[PDB]
Amino acid sequence: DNQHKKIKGYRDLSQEEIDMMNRVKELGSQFEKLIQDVSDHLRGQYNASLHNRDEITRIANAEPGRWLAIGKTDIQTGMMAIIRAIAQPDSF
Amino acid sequence: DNQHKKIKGYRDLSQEEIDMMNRVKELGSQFEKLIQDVSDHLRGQYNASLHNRDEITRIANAEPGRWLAIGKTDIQTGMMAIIRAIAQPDSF
Amino acid sequence: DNQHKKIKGYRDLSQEEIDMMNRVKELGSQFEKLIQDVSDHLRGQYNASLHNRDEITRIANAEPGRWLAIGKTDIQTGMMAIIRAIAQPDSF
Amino acid sequence: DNQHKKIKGYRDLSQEEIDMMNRVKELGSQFEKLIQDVSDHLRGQYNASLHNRDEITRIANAEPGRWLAIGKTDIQTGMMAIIRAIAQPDSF
Amino acid sequence: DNQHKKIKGYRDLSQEEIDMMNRVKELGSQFEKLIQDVSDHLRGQYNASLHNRDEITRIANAEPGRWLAIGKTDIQTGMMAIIRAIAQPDSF
Amino acid sequence: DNQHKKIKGYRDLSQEEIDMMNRVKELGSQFEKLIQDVSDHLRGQYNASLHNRDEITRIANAEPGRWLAIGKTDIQTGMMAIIRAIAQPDSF
Repeated sequence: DNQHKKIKGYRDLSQEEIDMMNRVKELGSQFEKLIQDVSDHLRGQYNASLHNRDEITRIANAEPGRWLAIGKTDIQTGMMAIIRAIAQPDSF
Repeated sequence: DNQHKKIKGYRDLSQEEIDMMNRVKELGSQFEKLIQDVSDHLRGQYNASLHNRDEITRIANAEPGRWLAIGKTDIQTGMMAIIRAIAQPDSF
Repeated sequence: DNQHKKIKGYRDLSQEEIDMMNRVKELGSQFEKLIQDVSDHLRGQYNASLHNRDEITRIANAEPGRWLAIGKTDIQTGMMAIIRAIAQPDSF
Repeated sequence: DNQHKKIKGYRDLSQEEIDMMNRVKELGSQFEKLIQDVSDHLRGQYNASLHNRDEITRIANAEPGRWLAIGKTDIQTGMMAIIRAIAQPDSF
Repeated sequence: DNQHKKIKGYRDLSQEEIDMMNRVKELGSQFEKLIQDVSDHLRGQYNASLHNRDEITRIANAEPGRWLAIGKTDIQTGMMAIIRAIAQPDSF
Repeated sequence: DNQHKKIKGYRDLSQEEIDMMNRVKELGSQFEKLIQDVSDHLRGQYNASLHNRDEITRIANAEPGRWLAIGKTDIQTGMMAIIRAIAQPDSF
């Protein structure tokens, strides 16, 4: 109970602060859907491109999945930073 | 004219691809508004907290603006990665 | 009260989980002290090197403060990631 | 022998500089132990949670190992930056 | 046709701008070759070190491939940033 | 003297290893020149665009210098990672 007070640096937060943190998380959920949609497109692209070695080689050289992964991480890490700015913890 | 064909690795893109790239950019615009809103909150917080050295010191230790900045960069860099996954260029 | 339950994705945490999160934060505090110590060294180095244009130019080309800053951010962002691994939130 | 003088930008270092670089590396070793401990916890959590599909799905959605990995990289990259600030090389 | 005008924020570019963007991409190609060369060295090192458990353990602890991967990503992401600085898009 | 042996994790290196590390550093020097050239272009662009508020606002919204800075850091951090892969230190 009241876990936050047991965590170093965590401070009591206003409703306004929580609302903002929650908004960032909600916008992120919309990004997640987009990321899933891109993944779906890539999977279809690979399937449709089966038997075209030349296109398969192009997809492999492009590395689209790695790039989608790099992006997800970035969106997520960024969300955490905006949330940290709102939360303003007292620890390093 | 047709600048893209003058850029190494850039390839002709489908409408479907452009639509997706544009969607990422549009979602990012929504993040930009949120980022601006957080900045506004922080500015107000500083103003209201003027004359409370203790709170001003807390805000300074928290470094909220640096964190908002780190987040913007991350959201933006990530967007570029998702776009790269959609665009699939032919260059390293 | 019970702010966490008002935040999307946050889940009830065990004492064991909190202890671990707190340990990461404590180790980070030790890094903060080191970072401050390096900053102190750099400041002294600049002072002692005043009137040696050649050394001042060397420090400026090296960009030590930027590098210390890049490191602090990295240590901190990493701490957040380990904490996220321990906390295991239910949101993206 | 004297490899450093064969590496571009590397410069002769004071004992004080080496001591500081070594301290960062030693603190990092303490982080490594923590990272290993978190990994151990996660492995146990997965084992104990075997046969609870609902919990296994929760762990998978959380992606704790990816997050631990992101953190290790960050701690390590940051250490390198602090070390670079201490070492102050003469190369870009 | 004229895909760029269909992409949000993309703007007409001068030849001078394209030339610079292309130069960054060309320099990156040189990095790609180096990265491939390092990978080749690592593969040879592993082969030659087969049957020396002690050396194999050393390579594994070092994690050279992960580090090469982290570097490729960084070089590439950076290239994109320099290109963004040259291109100057009108979107977030 | 023999500083490297005084640094934790640093190991004796082959000429082949040093040559490769040096090559990465040399390629980086070429990137530095490009980065300086882009900076020069941006400065000229700002000068020539003085008295065109509309263009000045465009440059400011674009944030080209921040982006060049993000890129330099990335190129540099990446170089360090490739070098780490070649050097293979024995420390975390």
